[PDB]
Amino acid sequence: VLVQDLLHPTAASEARKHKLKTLVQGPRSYFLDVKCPGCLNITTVFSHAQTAVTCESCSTILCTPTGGKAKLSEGTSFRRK
Amino acid sequence: GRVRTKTVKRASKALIERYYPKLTLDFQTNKRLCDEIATIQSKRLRNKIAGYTTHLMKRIQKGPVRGISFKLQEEERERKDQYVPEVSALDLSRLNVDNQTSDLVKSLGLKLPLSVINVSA
Amino acid sequence: SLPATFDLTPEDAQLLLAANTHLGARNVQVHQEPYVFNARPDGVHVINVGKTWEKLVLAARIIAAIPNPEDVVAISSRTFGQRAVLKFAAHTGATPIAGRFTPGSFTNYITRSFKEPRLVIVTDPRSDAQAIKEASYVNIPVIALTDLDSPSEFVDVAIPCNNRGKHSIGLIWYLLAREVLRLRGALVDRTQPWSIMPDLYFYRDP
Amino acid sequence: PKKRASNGRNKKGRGHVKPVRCVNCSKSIPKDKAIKRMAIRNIVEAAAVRDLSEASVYPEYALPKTYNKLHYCVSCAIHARIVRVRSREDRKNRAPP
Amino acid sequence: GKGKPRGLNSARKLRVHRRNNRWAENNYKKRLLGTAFKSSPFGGSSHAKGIVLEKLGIESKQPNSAIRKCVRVQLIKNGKKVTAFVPNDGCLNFVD
Amino acid sequence: TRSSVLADALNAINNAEKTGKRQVLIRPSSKVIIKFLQVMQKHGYIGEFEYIDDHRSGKIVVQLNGRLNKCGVISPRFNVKIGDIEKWTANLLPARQFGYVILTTSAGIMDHEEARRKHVSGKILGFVY
Amino acid sequence: GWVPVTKLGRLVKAGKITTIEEIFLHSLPVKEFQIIDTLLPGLQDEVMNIKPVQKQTRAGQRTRFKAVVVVGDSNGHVGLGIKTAKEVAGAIRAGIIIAKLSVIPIRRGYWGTNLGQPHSLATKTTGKCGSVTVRLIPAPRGSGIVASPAVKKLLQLAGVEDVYTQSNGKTRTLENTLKAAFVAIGNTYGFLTPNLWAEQPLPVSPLDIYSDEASAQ
Amino acid sequence: MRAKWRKKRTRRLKRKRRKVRARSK
Amino acid sequence: GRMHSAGKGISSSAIPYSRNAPAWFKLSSESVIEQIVKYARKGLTPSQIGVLLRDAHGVTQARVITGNKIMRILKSNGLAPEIPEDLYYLIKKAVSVRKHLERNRKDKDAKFRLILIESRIHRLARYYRTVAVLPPNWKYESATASALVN
Amino acid sequence: MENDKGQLVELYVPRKCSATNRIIKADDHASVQINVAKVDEEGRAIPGEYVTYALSGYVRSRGESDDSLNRLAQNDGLLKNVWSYSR
RNA sequence: AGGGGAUCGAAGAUGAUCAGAUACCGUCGUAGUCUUAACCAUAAACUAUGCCGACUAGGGAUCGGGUGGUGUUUUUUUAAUGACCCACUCGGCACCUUACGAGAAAUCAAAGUCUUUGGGUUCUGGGGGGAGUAUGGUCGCAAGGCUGAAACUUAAAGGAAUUG
Repeated sequence: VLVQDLLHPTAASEARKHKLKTLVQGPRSYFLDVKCPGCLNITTVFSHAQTAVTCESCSTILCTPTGGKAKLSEGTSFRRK
Repeated sequence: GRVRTKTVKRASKALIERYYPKLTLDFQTNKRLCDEIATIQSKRLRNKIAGYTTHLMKRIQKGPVRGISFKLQEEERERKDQYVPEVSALDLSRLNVDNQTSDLVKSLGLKLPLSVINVSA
Repeated sequence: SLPATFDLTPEDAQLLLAANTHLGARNVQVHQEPYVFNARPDGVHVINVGKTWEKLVLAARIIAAIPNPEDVVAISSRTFGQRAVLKFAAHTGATPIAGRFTPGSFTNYITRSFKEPRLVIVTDPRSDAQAIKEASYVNIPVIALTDLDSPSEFVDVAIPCNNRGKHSIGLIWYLLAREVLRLRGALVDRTQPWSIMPDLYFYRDP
Repeated sequence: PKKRASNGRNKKGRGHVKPVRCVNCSKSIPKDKAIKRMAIRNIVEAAAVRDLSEASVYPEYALPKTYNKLHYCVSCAIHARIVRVRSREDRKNRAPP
Repeated sequence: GKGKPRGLNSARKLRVHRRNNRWAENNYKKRLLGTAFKSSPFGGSSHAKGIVLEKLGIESKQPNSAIRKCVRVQLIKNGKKVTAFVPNDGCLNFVD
Repeated sequence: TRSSVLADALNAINNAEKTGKRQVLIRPSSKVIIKFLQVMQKHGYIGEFEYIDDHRSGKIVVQLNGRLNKCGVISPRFNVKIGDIEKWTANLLPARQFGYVILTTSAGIMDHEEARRKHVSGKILGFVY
Repeated sequence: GWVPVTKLGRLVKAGKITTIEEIFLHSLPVKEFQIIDTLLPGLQDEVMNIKPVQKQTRAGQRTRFKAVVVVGDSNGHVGLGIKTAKEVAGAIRAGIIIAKLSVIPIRRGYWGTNLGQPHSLATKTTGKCGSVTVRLIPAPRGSGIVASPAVKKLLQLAGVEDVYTQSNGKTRTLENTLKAAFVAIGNTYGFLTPNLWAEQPLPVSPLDIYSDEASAQ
Repeated sequence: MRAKWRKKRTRRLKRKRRKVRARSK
Repeated sequence: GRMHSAGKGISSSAIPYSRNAPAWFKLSSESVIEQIVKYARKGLTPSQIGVLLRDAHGVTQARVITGNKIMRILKSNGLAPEIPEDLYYLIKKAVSVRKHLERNRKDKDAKFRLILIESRIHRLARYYRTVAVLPPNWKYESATASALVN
Repeated sequence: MENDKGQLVELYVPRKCSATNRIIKADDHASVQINVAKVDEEGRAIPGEYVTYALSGYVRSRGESDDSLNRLAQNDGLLKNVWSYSR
């Protein structure tokens, strides 16, 4: 329709479009504060965690890498950050 | 096969749209008035005109058919065309839409009696 | 400016809800995308009637701008809106072409059905596409009652309305005939409605 | 000139698919270019089903159905009425009827 | 784009593309190979004297049909026999 | 690859005005094309344009008022003399009355009317009319 | 006499429209040659070529004649009409008619200084149908109509005084050459120049205001 | 002819000329 | 793109606009560099160091947290390798193909892949020779590369 | 368009499109001018007061004139909120 | 060069057809078709559309991957979990409609952004024949490949569409 405001686009369209083709290019990823029942420490895990993680105090599994964002464990609590 | 050719289709268009008040549904009398409304050279052709004329008048009386428009249907259409009421439908009898129709009032400085009810998301 | 008497009262919103004008086609073209609120889980897209009514105000404000009502043209081709076009012609000048368009009506001056329009209004550009292309030769503005999937080439005023429910096309002619009649004259104030139902505009079998 | 946009075949991004043989004259043709007909028909003839069920020792019969995938070259398919030479505006159609 | 070197230091490629594609005319090729001096009975000349050897009746190409009374002449400046045409109606009573 | 970001700027500008668009997005926003568009801005061929400053050289958004009918480049930047300026204007520009051919010059990026007035020459960046 | 059939013909015969400049202002579509006849009384005609084209039939070749007609006053109006008719007189007399219906104005402008009356085109303009790309180039005064013997007659009736033409393609095709120069005549207004940059009040059409008497029923 | 069998008569001519040339040389 | 391929893929990572450290981070520029050092004493590629930073810890990037990048820190601290990791893995890829060729001689596709890897090595080695990262007159000798890459 | 001494010489000043600022051609039979009436009290308009828009045949051929009339409604007050600047 | 060698099958044998038939059709049938070690480097090797890059128009599928759903389905009927549906997204093979545009047109979303002529870059062509010929050089075991003329001849050859 030849008239768009390309300076303040709608956030629905920002979530629709690609993470590179966004007007301000930036990530769609995030970090998580993940708590395991076998440890008291807090661990910052990436959403696309990309590598199996052990804890600083104990040997346990809390993520499983895949093609996109990794699958968190069933018996493990998580919080966004 | 007794289909009717273009000359007796076209002339039976013409004298029906021009002489429908003078026309009568009976074949034996519209045949005789074809002589006084038009100069048909041959008697057999005049029978072909009048037979299709009483066929089409038989079709006109069971509701009007497009392609034919005589004088009476014009003023009948004009009687339909002068349909005016004292008052019409949409009125201030009670905008029942979402907040965009509130922005119809708010943004450019108007004062309209809104009853804003948003659509289901 | 706009006076305060142009409220979309819930009595005519109930008419739009009865005519099923708000819900429409299954897919939306890019020139009808701002006329859509959102999507539904069953797949039927919705049309906001407030912007439909405001475009109907604009279309009526162009029809009533021409001093002659006889050189305004209403176009229908399918049986779904023949009676609504003829009843639109029944209150204003608004010369109709209901049924076959017989191309050569805006050009080709030797035609008996040749006309001299200053504005055309069509039921839909999809079914009346020959009238749209012929009006693009004479410099005629086009007011189109567009669907979402309806192409909108060579049209100028698009009113988004449903064309699947029977009462939807009749009501969108009925409100447009209402608003052109108010803007011309010979109507009393907007405190009370029409005496009978809008069933006189809709197509009936037979 | 180019008679068809997809030249006579269904081949985009391949270069070579496989060769296949015609069922009428055994002409080496590409598989996508071959006119394929899933010839699905019953074994028995419908004017003989009455006498076959008359002679059947089984109270109910399955009444079977043989299958074939007739691969045709263009010369054989036109000669054996499989496809027709259509109009220029009718070549763009792709529906089976 | 448009299939040629456009850049500011590409005058070498523009020279060599033009000097190699100029070998496809007829006039430039005849000028540079010197075919008029080498392979032509006229050694860079518009006229050349010669001696009549025989009179040859040459039938023209159809749809014309005429014996044109051609003459075969040995040329002097190199020694090549040419076939020559005599203008107007005949003149074989005017040349022997 | 993008061998000339000014050429990819003015091509999308030309595609916008041929489509008739009121705005266009231009990548990847060099200061050469910012100063090129400032020459266009001070003559009124386009509207006020917005430079979105990312940390990846960014992008700009250009407002077009429809006055610009053709904005071409001359690629590469040929070395032009003073007498060759009026040779190039007869070919690039449709009329002697209007139209500008834009030079890059050690005095700055400016059009040929200003460069002829101050009597200096440079390399042709492009042209507008 | 002549009875009008279009509303533009009614306005022209009634004298409500005084000149064709209002017609070209609102881009009014002409459908009657008597509109151009009675509103341009000084319109002269010219027959450029008579090309006999023929159709192979079972009888052999049946031949029609294609006439290209250039009309126009030298005050800045020119029209081109091509008609294929069975006889040369009918093709000429109907090619004249379509050339009246296809009258378009030409933008006569200035090469250098804006001195007196305009002499040349205000811009260079491209027209192309077929391979024929005619490039009309503005010229200084006294340059003459540097053109083909057909394009020069097209530009003489267009009323320009000095102009350069750069015609490429198979320009021996005469009807494509004249139509391409006709297109290049028409796009002179369509090209936009900074001296027209001022916004206008957008005047109303004569058909909108003279609705009380035009096409009276 | 096709461009295949003009080429074939060419190649058989070239084969014959090559054998004749090697016979003389 | 895709120097030796027909692909047009744009799969990459776009770090945010914030050049300063995020508010959810807790470590400092003098507390993550020892994790950089001890992971480098564990003999890992800097491509894997940044993965272990981003995954096991909240260390997003070395540039956004510290004032220097990972290989910049390793060269400053003295744990810079002999060859860069891009050239290391390309030569490692080439040796793996070259070991495959004497057991599969008729693997002509894998034979063609060798020239693709050899050309990628030699362009990258030409670049490193221009910026003096590798020593000058350095050749990929095509025989004793396994001394360099184990 | 004027000469050296004023006295504007022309045939006619060409019109321009309201949507894309393109000059309306003389042969532009797809280019249309739309007049829209000005309204007054009690839902009744007046004759002779009209807002004039010109739309080019190119914009109508692109199928984009509907939102173009929407934008030319918003910038003067014909419709209050029908065209979103951000989309 | 060696192994293998079932079918099909150049050559060849015939038997028919036909005026002839050493071609089509029939039955055999050698090389070949398979492999391994070497050669050749040609194809209507074609999307007859170089490669890289940007922009312009909409749509709906589909391949692969990824994101989101208080969506469905599977032993337990939101608890151990893949496929499907919808909204997207990137990359691909492409397709359909319209062409603003382009083109000689067929057609093309690229063959568009090309007389309002310049994004970068490589190769090729200059009327048809002669002719991809002769010669020379190089490569090859050879067949042949790559480069590659001229003399002479001709006013047309050719492309796309229209009617008969």
